[PDB]
Amino acid sequence: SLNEEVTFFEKAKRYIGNKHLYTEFLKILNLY
Amino acid sequence: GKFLICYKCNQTRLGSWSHPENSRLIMTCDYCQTPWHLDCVPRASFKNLGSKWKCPLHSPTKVYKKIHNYKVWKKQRLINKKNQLYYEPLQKIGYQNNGNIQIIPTTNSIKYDFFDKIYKSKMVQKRKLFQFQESLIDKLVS
Amino acid sequence: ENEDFCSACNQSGSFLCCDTCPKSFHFLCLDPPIDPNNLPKGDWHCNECKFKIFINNSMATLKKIESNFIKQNNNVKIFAKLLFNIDSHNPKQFQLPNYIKETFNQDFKITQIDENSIKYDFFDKIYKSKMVQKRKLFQFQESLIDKLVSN
Amino acid sequence: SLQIPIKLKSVLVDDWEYVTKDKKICRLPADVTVEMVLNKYEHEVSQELESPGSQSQLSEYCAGLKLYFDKCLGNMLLYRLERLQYDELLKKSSKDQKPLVPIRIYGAIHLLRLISVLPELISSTTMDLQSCQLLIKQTEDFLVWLLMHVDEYFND
Ligand SMILES: [Zn+2]
Ligand SMILES: [Zn+2]
Ligand SMILES: [Zn+2]
Ligand SMILES: [Zn+2]
Repeated sequence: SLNEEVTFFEKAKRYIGNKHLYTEFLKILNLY
Repeated sequence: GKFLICYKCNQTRLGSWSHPENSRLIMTCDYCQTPWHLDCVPRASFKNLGSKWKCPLHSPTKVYKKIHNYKVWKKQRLINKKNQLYYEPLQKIGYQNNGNIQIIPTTNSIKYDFFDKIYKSKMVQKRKLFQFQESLIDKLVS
Repeated sequence: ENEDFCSACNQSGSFLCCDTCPKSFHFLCLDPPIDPNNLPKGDWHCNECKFKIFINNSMATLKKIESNFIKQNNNVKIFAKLLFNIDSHNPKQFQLPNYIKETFNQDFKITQIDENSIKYDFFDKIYKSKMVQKRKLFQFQESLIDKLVSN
Repeated sequence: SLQIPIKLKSVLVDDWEYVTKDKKICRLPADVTVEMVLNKYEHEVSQELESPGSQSQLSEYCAGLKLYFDKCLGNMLLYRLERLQYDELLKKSSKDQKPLVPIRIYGAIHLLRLISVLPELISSTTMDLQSCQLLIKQTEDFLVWLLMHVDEYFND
């Protein structure tokens, strides 16, 4: 439970691939 | 020379010229060049003229939110380097930026700092859960 | 070249005349308690004088090493600006604050944010939203229980 | 923008009377160090604080306050008949080869002195609006947490 919570962000970054799409993803998460 | 892999389906349906109906149309975004199939994002046109096509992965420059009237937010326009100031916050957590931000690169201790910070907080939450349900069952006896 | 009164402790005594600034200090009114009759041999640059010749009185290199200093200590980040002024501070006697004695290019500034701060903010705000809706649901349930009990 | 209550003012002015009109200074190890205060203060507020983000600001403010205490005690947080005490402390620290450290030495009352000088000290240089508000908010809830048990650290 805890491990997935702390590991969610960089595994999402790994799934995103390109760093520009991850930059826009972090922009989305900031705008929220 | 590589194959444009569509983002959603993680495939490139090139076809075979003996079954050209097996080929799925693919376009690239006009901003980040991310290739998308015409079916993964629902589109029938290729966006040849008019405005530049934007893939779904880009953050919006204009959004509407419900007040529960409404409120609108528009991203600031780009400014030339002689009149544009990029500033770095001193406050890391909870800094109310206008939604107009820039991402800087992140430079082992921080990784474990995040791990304990979730532990403690979730623990406190459990405690907050456990402090109020006891008052609920102690209200029913009265 | 000298001052009649100590600019740190605000009484007259044995002084050390600085080269550029006319302010002088006692043998203890310094970050370090300079041992009298044992003062290092030299020009006697003070903290202000060492701050000016460290930066060579130019703004660009001083802002760049200030940003480098803040980059080093992100654990004390909100105080990191306040750690810098200290270097350019000539230690002085603790004078009481006044209230203690009693009884446009800046509008479109782009925020430079990092990934970890976005992660912390997203987690903070989702936890806030989830538990305020959970606690308001609990409060409405308790209020409805009290209403049904009273009726 | 600090509006501290009358009890902190009274204990600060009585410390002023003991340090100016009297030769008496604080004890050597200064008893309970700010170590203790900040440490427990975290151990109570973080178990009262709810978000992981807010606990990050709590630990961040604790570490910054400790390092600022260490790096600013020799700069402003000293009075008469304490410069000699600090000189004795730094000559004693070099004897046992351990480096000097103000946090685990001075008493929690010099920490309150640092909080007292903080409003005038912050506004001297260029500082934000929101960062300033965060700093005075952490200031105010640290002060009211002190106001819960002033008698633990401020009893003669
Ligand atoms: Zn596809
Ligand atoms: Zn795109
Ligand atoms: Zn002096
Ligand atoms: Zn000088």
